[PDB]
This record gives sequence, C-alpha cells and structure tokens, in this order.
Amino acid sequence: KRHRKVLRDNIQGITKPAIRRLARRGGVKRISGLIYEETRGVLKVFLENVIRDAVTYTEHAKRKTVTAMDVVYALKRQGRTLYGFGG
Amino acid sequence: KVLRDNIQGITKPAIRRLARRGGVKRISGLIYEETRGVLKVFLENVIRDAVTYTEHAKRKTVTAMDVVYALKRQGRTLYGFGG
Amino acid sequence: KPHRYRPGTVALREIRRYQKSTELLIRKLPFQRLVREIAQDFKTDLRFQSSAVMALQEASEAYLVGLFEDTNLCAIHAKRVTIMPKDIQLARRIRGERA
Amino acid sequence: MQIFVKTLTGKTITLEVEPSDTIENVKAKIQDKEGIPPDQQRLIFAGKQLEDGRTLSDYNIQKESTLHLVLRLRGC
Amino acid sequence: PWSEERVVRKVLYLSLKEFKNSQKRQHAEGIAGSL
Amino acid sequence: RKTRKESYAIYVYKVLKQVHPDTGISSKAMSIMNSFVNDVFERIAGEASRLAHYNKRSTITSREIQTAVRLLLPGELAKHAVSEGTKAVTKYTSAK
Amino acid sequence: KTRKESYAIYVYKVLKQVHPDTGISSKAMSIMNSFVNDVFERIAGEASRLAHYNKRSTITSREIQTAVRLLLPGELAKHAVSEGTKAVTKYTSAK
Amino acid sequence: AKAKTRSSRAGLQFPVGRVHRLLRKGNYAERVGAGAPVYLAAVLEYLTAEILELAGNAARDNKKTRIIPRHLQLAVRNDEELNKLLGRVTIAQGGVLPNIQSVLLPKC
Amino acid sequence: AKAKTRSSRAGLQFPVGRVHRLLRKGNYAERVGAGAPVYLAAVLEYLTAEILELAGNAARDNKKTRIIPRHLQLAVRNDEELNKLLGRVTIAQGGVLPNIQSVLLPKC
Repeated sequence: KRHRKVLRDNIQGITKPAIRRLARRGGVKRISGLIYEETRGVLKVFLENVIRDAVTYTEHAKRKTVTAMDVVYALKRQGRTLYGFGG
Repeated sequence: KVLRDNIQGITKPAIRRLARRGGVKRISGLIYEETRGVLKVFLENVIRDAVTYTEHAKRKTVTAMDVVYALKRQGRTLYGFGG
Repeated sequence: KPHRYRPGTVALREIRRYQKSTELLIRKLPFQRLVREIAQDFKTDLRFQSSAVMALQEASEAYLVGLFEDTNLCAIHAKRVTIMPKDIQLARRIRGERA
Repeated sequence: MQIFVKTLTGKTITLEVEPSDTIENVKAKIQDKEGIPPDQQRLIFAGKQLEDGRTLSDYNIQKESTLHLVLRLRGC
Repeated sequence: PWSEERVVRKVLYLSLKEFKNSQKRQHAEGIAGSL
Repeated sequence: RKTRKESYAIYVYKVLKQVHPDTGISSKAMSIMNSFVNDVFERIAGEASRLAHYNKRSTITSREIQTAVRLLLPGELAKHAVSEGTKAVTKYTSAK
Repeated sequence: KTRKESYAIYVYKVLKQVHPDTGISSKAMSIMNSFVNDVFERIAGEASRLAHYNKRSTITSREIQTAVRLLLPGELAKHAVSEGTKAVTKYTSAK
Repeated sequence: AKAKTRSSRAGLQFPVGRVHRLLRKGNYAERVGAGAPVYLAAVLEYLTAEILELAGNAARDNKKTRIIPRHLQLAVRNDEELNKLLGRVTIAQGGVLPNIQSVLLPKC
Repeated sequence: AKAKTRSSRAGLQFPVGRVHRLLRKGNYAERVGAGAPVYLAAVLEYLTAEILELAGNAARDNKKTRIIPRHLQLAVRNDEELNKLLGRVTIAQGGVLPNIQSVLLPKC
C-alpha cells in the first residue's frame, strides 16, 4: 500500500449549509431546495475547465508538481485574472 | 420638413425590422427611445478610438483598417472588410 | 411563551453579518479531496503545493458569489423572492457561458 | 425666477428658483416649504420626468411655467 | 406632439421604485492632480 | 500599378478543388477566408510566444506549438490536428 | 539565494509621500506588486502593435502617449498624459 | 544542384517559406526553430480544409455553384466545436440562423 | 565620474534603468527610444500613488493603523473610473461591498 486511494462522491463534500452561506453573502433571502444539485454541477464544470490547462502547463514543463503560477496563468487565459499569489 | 438631428433618422419601422430578424413578436411603445440612446453610446465607444488611430498616424481620413482595429479592441472582431 | 422570531428575519441578519467578513466559506479538507479527485483523470499520480489549492478555492468562491447575485436580479424580475434552477440557467446563458 | 408647481391634490405652489438650480435643490425647497421629502417626489414638465442632476436652465424652462409633481414612494 | 399625458398614465400604472447613481466623485478628478 | 500586396488566395483555391472539385467561390468569401487564416495564425503564434518566456527558453520549437494548440482548439479538433501535424513532420524529417 | 526582483521598496517610498505614517501589511504588498506587473504589460503589448502597424521599428514616447489614451478611461487619461508630458520635458532639459 | 520547395518535401499546400519569414519578422521570439513552421502550416491546412467542405455541402443544398458568405455563416453556427472556436467573430453579410421561440407559436 | 540616477534626472522614484531593461528583453519591438521608459515610469508612479492614497483614507475611516486587502477592495469598488479599469480582476481576501436590494426589506 503506497498511494492511489481513489475516492468517489466527494462532490457531496459540499454541505448544504455551506452553500447557504455563499448565497447569503450573495444577498438572497428565500431559497428553493433543488439548487443544492444545480450548483454541485456548475461548480464542477468550472473546476474541470481550469484544472485541465493547469495540468497542461506543468506537463509541458515536465514536472510532477502543480505550482501556483500554473493556476495563475490558467485563470488568466480565460479572462479571470487573480491578484495576490505572485503574478 | 428638413430639420432632423440625425439621431431621428432611425425611423421606427427600421427598428421594427431589426427587432423582427431578432425574433421578437410584440413591441411596447417606448423602446423606440431606448434603442436611439443605446446605439448612440455604442457608436462613440468606437468612433473615438478610430479617430485616435488616424491621429497617431498623422493621416486625415478614416481608413477601414482603423475601424477594424478599433473593433478588435472592444472584443468584437469582424471578418471580411480586409484586415 | 418561548420566543420565536418572525419567519425569514434571521436571514436579514445573516446577510448583514456575512457581507462584512472576508474569510473563506468552505472547509478545506473536503475541497482539497475533491480537487485531487478530479485531477486523476488527466494525469494521475500528481502532487500539489499548498497555496495552489488555496488559489483554486479563492477563485471558485468569487465565481459562485458573483453568480448568485445576478441570479437574484433575475428572480426579482419575475416578482418572486425565492430562486429556482430556471433562474440560474437563464443568467448562465445570457452571460454566454453555457451559450 | 418664479415657477408654478401643480400637485395632484389641486395645490399649485410658487418657489424661489434660478435656472441654475438643480431638481434636487428644487425638491429640497419643496421639502422646506411643505415637508414633502425629496426622495418621494417626481417632477414632470415638457413631457419628461425631471432629473435631479440637471438644472432648470438645462430643461429650457421659461418664467411663469406650470410644472407637475407626483408623489412617488421609494422604499417601504 | 409629446405624450406627456400617456407617460403620466404609465407613471400611475407601473409605479415601481427605481435605482440610480448617488455620489459625485469629482475628487478623483481633483485632488488626484494634487496627489 | 505597383507595391504588390499578398494573400493566401492561391492556397485557399488549391486546397479547395482537392475537396469539391466542381465548386466555385466568390470574392468576398475569399477575403473572409483570408482574414480568418490571418487571425488564427496570430493567435497560435502569440500563445507559444509566452509559453517560451515562462520557462525562459529563447527559441520556439515544434514542441511549443504542440501544446499551444491544446490550449486553443476545443476537444476533438485538437486531437485530430495534433495527429495531423505529428504526421506531417515525421515525413519531412526523413524526406529532406 | 537566487535573487528576485520586486517593486516593494518603491511602493513603500511612494506610500510615505501621502500618508507618511501608515503601515502596510504583507499580502497587501504582494497585491500592489502584481498590479503594477500587470498594467506594465497591458500597455507595452499594445504599443508594440501600434508601432508594428505603421511599420516603424522603434518605440518612442509618442505612441506610449497614444497607447495610454486608449486604455485609461476618461479623466485618468487627462491627468496621466499631462504628468508624462511634464515629467519628461524636464528630464530632457537636464540630462 | 537543382532546388525544390519545402512544402513539396512536406507534401503540403501551404507556403512554408512565407510562414517562416512571418515568424521571424513578428518578434514572436528571438530564434525560430526548424520543425515549427512545418507543424504550423499543417494545422492551418487542416482547419481550412475542414471549414471548406462544411460550407460546400450546405452551398450545394441550395442549388449553387460558388460559395457565398451566407453559406459560411450557416456552416459555422451548426458545428458547436467550430461555433465555439469563433464564439465572437461577426461574419459580414452573414444573416442569422433561423429560429423561433415555441411560445410565440399559435396554440396548436 | 560621480554618476546620477536617471530617475533623479527625471525626479521620480521608479527604477527607470530597470524598466528600460525590461523593454529590451521583452521582444516588444526591435529598438527602444530613449524617452519612452521615462514616460512609462511616470505613468506607473502616478497610478499607484492615486490608488494608495485612496486606500489610506479608506482604512483610517475604519480606524486602523495598517492597510489590508479588504481596504483595497473597498477602495477600488467605490471609484468607477478606476472600477472600469479593473473590471475583470479579483482581489483575494476581498469580500464584497455591503449591499442589499430594496425590495427584501420589511415594510418599514
């Protein structure tokens, strides 16, 4: 036993009260109950898109470790620049 | 009847036409104003930079290629007119 | 006898509370697990800096927040006070995201 | 220059105002002479709802003009 | 030729709150130079 | 009659007949294809430009272009085109 | 080892010239670093094209001037251009 | 000794020499490799070929012999991947895909 | 001998030497004028001065000694002419502007 404990169904790691918190910060008052799966998928799509190119870069630089710069570049390419992590 | 600040040149039936090609069915009575202002705004935001390019090039006439560039600026590319 | 507040009034306090603080809103370890989960499929056997994950989070949250706000405006347009998936799916298309 | 502000309740009031006075200032004067809060008022003339940021000279209003004020509540 | 009466009937019917700009930021046009 | 200009029209036309050997093409569409090629060429080039400077190399290589594609073309087209280019090189290597 | 560059010191100096008595946290330094690192490129890249069109080969002030006139919205442009004009015509007088 | 084009040695249709020169005079780097311009021209060729036939079909469907913008527009807005690629381009004289919301249709 | 900083000869604080190095090594053009790095550095300095100044008042109004991100956020988002320039940037540890819609309030 070394590694590769492939986990499944971590998307359920996003508790409902968590999402409640976000929505509150957004400024919404009353909330339906179906959303708790809408966001669970939306967020996943969003993640996938980034992580792909994130990997792609490192791969090109041929390491096995995903630095932060990588993520910064990715988030920039898609027109979502992010300050505060060593641009 | 000649006194016409060109913004009025946008005749209501014209607006109706575009509205159609969009795919709208009914139309309130007011939009014929909103459009007249919105178009205006959009226009300056481009004619300005077009002018700017011409200026920096010391020229005195607005080449198409300028307008093209200015359009690529806002994020609205445009194929066909050269470039 | 026991005091119970008007319905929906707790929230009006929740908002004014949260719209002030700045820290995160999701506990890390599950989030990190989720990321490591998705990462396998592209090139398994990976390895991350810490701050990288922090970043990923930072962006995710800022995204979702901005999304909810516009969802709200949509919901008002139809004279409701709740929200519904049909609302999200509207903005997520007008933006051009799921276009 | 004097203006006439006709209200929905059949009252038409006179103000002290200059063409350079803004509609926010005119509404402030409405407050000071009637107690009607400026956030609740909407003045109408020349087929348009008066904008607070602009002055009377900007709307090209002449003397002896008769303006219309509606009580529009925002908030609450 | 101006439908003031029609727009006032619309003001009576619609009658909803509206949102707009609040503050004047001329200081960004001003003290910025003295900055 | 001087100051020659340039285009891709010739090549557009050539590769056309290789597909629909009976079809014509207007002028406007010709210009459009021209512009389009110009656009894409620049996009891919500018991308690889940064890709180097990040790793602080100094020369653009094929390997550069390879990934740079994977960042622009969505999904399928990428997998096809990379196959294509990979092939087209291999031949040129042996076939000087 | 392996020195890195930054803009920290200059930021701090400028800070002292307005609120001469106010600290600055660490992260809020890294931010203001990245910010400059951004605007720099966002101008220089544009100027590069702007030259390349008219088929020059050198970058001068004049284009930087124009290039600014494009990015910065409105009154900020009005000020910054005056600033540049001034703070150069002095320097050229006294090398 | 006798010469021959590069593209020949590549078995292609796009002018290598022009691509290479273009790379140089564009500042895109300091030094340009060798294989790259080949690889790049290849991709360009592939893409052009793709779009072309996609237009040619639709153009034939409406009984014509020479392609017209109105065709290209129809050609791109109907393959999502191509559509995605040009998500924001505006082709001149391009019209619009025909489409109508259901609700506006009559009851039956 | 007794050299002098180009910044001095300009009377500024930004490392004009450093800048002028960067332009040459950025493949931005073929050859760099002399006056440019000056003009550029001046613009940069002016900008960063403006923003810092605003943030300072921002944090003092909260009665604190130092400057932290939350200030910077609350600083930018309140000045539109800036705000446009930063339409697409995201400041970590940034929170949002305090805001609530008008409808969701109680009747009075």
